[PDB]
Amino acid sequence: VAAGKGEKLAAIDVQRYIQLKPPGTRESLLQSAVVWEYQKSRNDNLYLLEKHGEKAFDSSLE
Amino acid sequence: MFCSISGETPKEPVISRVSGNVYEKRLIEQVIRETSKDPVTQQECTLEDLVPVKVPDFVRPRPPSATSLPALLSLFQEEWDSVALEQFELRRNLTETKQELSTALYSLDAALRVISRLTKERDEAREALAK
Amino acid sequence: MFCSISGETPKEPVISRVSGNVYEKRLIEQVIRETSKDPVTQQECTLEDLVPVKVPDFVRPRPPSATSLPALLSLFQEEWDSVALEQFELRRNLTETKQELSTALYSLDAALRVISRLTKERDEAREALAKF
Amino acid sequence: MFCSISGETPKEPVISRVSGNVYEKRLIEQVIRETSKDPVTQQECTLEDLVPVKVPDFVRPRPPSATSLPALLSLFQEEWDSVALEQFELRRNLTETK
Amino acid sequence: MFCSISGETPKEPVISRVSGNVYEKRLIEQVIRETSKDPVTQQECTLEDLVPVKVPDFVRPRPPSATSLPALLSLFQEEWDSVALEQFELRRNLTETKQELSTALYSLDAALRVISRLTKERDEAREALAKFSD
Repeated sequence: VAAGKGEKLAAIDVQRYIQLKPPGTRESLLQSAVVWEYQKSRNDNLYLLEKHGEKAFDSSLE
Repeated sequence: MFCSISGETPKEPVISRVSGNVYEKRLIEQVIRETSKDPVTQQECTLEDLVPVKVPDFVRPRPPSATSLPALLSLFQEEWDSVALEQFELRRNLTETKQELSTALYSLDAALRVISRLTKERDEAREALAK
Repeated sequence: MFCSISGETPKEPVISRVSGNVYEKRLIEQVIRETSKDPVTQQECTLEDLVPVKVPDFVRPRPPSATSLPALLSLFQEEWDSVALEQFELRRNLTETKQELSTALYSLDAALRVISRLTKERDEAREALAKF
Repeated sequence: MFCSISGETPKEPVISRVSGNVYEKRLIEQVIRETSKDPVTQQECTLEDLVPVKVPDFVRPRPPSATSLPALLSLFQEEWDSVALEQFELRRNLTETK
Repeated sequence: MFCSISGETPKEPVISRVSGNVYEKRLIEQVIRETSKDPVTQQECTLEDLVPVKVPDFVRPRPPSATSLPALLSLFQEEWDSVALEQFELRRNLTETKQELSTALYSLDAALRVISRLTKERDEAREALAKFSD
């Protein structure tokens, strides 16, 4: 990977999970299902973050 | 070694004095942190109810060939797809079991109605036979 | 950050080798001078067993957040065990629902056979009524 | 993967609470029947001390497939650990050469 | 707050006896696996040399957007690239510092030769002055 990215050559990975492909083949179903699961996990994580607030941030600054 | 929790081979099997069953120490400790009660017997459980045990470890598959190795995302996508399919099938099981429950309710209701029919018709037939 | 001997924070924290504890220099040297024992674990201790802080060092630190690869990999496995725990609970619910589904299944099949037999009896009774 | 009494692969993993060692259910039962004491520390042992019958139920065991997440997770961690070790060694060499 | 090896924040820091420095378990374990010694002191070390001490642990506050999702894979690639680029910078720094050290050492040796030669010329010049005085 070093001989590769010695000329920057930023490695690429799929970020096309926000395009929200319209009704099509099974790929549309897969994207919708994975986006739903990502959304549920995001809900859980952010509500968990706001359960305690920024006390952890205050401790980090201290 | 057949772990009753997922089916995967447990690398740290444990035993229980009240009812020995295969779990992992970290998961049962975390559950007791959530709810300090025995899930099966509905009785209070403490942190000292488990005895230490030794384990012999296992092997790993260690994928070779080191080519930009982005397959992690595809495996992740497969994992969420599997859990989404299982959630859909949870929904299907709930719907089907409720439909069966309702169908059973009306089946037994119809049995009552048709047995009222039977008793009345048999009484009529036997009385007219007596006549 | 708390010293068990006095209850106050140590200005210059020191870690005892014999037993892991955070003391302050003055009191720990007092208890070392008075006797060669640990005030907490009542075990032999000396001046060398006390470990001052060697924090400075020479290497470059990181932010204490989820932006480093050990930390980021910890969050990776946290996401993985979160979806794993979700799968655990939902598979318990699946097997419980399968058990009650099977119970309802044989109950409904028996009920359907009962309905058929009963309706046969009632057709017989209707014929008996119509015989007159 | 072997017993401490006979040496065969134990199909039924059993362990005494009083003493931590690998044994076999039949041999430990024979020892208890012959002498009602632990052979190691001379402690009492009862039937409920032993591991009961294994309970595989509602498991649907997927075979332990090779291609899986833990291998990649561990590989990434070992990689980062080695590369960070390299950073340490060469930062020490850098400060020395400076 | 920072493990002395990589700078990482040790959630389970340890301190040694021959040289007490904050270290992380996994990295010293892999060093022992590679060489059963401590390169810091060039001395034999065992697994027991570390003592598990008590720390309040470093709280890890999450960024505005870190909630699983492809944010996590983008961060995977970004930190890959970042630590690798750090490695490149540090390797090229090795090469530049060693070549500069060699050049400096050659200049220093030449300086030693010329200071010796010039000192000898001083001795003959001083003696020439003193012997003119007669």
